[PDB]
Amino acid sequence: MKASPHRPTKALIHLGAIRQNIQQMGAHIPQGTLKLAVVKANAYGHGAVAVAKAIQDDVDGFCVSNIDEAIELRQAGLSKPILILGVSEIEAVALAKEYDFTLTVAGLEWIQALLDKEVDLTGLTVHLKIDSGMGRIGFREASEVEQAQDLLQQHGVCVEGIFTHFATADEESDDYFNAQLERFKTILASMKEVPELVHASNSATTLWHVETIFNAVRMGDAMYGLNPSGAVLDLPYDLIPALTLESALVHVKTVPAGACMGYGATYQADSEQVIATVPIGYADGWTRDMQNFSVLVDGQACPIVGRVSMDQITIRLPKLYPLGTKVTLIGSNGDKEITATQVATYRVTINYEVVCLLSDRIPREYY
Amino acid sequence: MKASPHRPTKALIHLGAIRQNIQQMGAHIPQGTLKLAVVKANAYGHGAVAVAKAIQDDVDGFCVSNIDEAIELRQAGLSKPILILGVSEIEAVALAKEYDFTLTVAGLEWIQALLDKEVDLTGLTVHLKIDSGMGRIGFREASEVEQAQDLLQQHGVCVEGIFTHFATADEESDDYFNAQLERFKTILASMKEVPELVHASNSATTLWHVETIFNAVRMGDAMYGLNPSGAVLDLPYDLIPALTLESALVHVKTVPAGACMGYGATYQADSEQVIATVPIGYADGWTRDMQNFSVLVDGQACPIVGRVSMDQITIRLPKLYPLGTKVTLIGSNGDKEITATQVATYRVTINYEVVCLLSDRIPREYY
Repeated sequence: MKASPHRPTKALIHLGAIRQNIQQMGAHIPQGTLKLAVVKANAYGHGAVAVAKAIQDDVDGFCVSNIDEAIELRQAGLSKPILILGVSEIEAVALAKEYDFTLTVAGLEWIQALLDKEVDLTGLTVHLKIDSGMGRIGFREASEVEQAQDLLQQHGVCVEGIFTHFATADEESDDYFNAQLERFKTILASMKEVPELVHASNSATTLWHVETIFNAVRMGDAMYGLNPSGAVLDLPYDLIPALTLESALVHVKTVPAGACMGYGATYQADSEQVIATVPIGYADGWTRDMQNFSVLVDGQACPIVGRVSMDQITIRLPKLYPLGTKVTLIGSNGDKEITATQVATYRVTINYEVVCLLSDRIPREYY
Repeated sequence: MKASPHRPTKALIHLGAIRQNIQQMGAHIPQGTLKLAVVKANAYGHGAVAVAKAIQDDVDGFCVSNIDEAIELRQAGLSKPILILGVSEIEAVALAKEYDFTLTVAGLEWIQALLDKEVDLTGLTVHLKIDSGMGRIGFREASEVEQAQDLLQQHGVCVEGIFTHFATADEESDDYFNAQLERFKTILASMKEVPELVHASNSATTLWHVETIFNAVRMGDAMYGLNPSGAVLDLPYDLIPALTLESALVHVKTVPAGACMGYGATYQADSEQVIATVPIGYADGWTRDMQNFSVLVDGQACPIVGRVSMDQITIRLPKLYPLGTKVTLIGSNGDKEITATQVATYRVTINYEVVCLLSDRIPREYY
């Protein structure tokens, strides 16, 4: 989808909030700890380039999900280290050396495919991924790690770091987290040589298991001011939500009792009422399950009535308003606020998904 | 999100399927009927520019949701008429006039605001929207419409068309559909001068209510080979889905009973089994509610086990397969097929939203 600047629907991104969030996390981790800003998925829908430029001088490096996301940052002028967190294609070892990226290595088969293809590996920097119980990617046994470490170093790869990832750091129970931490430590303890940069901590590990931090933290959701646990756990200190989502009224009508709104005619006015149309819909990532959720107009909750269309929603207003009146979908308006977490809860999902699905059709504006 | 060509996740768009679907619709409507290709929301996530260029010679116009989508078509050299379906901003009308876009006009308040800005509207082409029971945008009263048509003509605006839209053309029951149709016809009958180009028919109306077609059809879902009713109604003739979604294995392991996958550790292997990782996740629009749905690998259904991550899913394979083995998420694979309708039903949504949410991180390739 192409950014639509001539439509009044927009996402506002408070870059200072992101900076402040990084500061508050910094104030609460040990002194030498490296801060890696996770800006995968276009900085969780906030804008990877604009966010990276705003905060570069405050972090030690970036993390992205794939090499194309890293390339995007390099082309824009970002100069700090970038770690690609997932598996890369064989056809991208050469690029890492040319753009100066660090790659994650997670399995023997992958290394053996790279060796078979006979690519030169000499300049390459990598981190080894350990699967300590997330079951997603990484070496699962100590012997596998060392065999991989031996084989990489001998083809001249620099094995710089080693990391794992936690599945349950954002839950009340700490049993699964503890089991993973111990697995990871035992695997590190059995290596004859441990890579110099060891890291395991996502946002939730940083916020609730601060005493378990290794040499770096990978800051995601918290950087954007989002509670990684959603509504489950209280933050140990305040985070400011970076992203706000707004639009305006483009049609306002009074309808008599009996009038139906939307596909399926699933909503029927029981009395005379004011119905307004707002130019956002599911192609913008305001999904169909937002029906009956409220937006804010002039400090008041207005329900989305009838089905969400591809490009438009109809809402019920408490009275007549002019064309162009501001609609707040995420953010504050009057004395009321809607958070991305509140949106995720309504949809039965997590705030990560809400912000990522905000489509590129909505322009991002920065302040 | 930026297209990631160095990752093996891609959407294949068969332009020949789209061509055949338009031809198929043409064969089942009167020979004189104009066909307008609806390519809002980046052609429902299929690629508005590439789809528009592929089919331009076979259609009489394009429909988009806003001026910026219209500009994107023009800047790529499309020359056919472009109708903007939703309300346009007042500040954007001068730009629209320079590009010869056809704008939708839906309310008197809007027209008044436009005239208050003293911008020259001479030669602007518009269509009037009639709300006949969609309750979204458009004139609801016969006299509202003629006041509008009069005000516009007095300022040199050319009123070329008039349209309405149906809320329930894709349902078994025809009651609401018929009331809308009669309301529309009653409106048109009450005007002293009906604009030349009358249209009302979306995909569902075109498919299931052929006898109701006016001068033109607006082809949406059916053009992409998608059943507008999902699984509710049988198609009157064959449609070929245009979009296939595929990826590849990037990690493969065998885990014993007891091993857990994904965030929250919500899936625990109850037997030794093969688990592979595929680089697609909810930031690509493969949403978290896809957990426990299956993808296809080597003609076999393989469930998504554990939570969907932002960039990755883990699936259970029936035996070992090498890295790079193709995964089909939407499309055919061996003797099996997964449709966007099946995906939609699983999520409790409609196929429109499935394809619209496939983010731009997925490159489109055109066949």
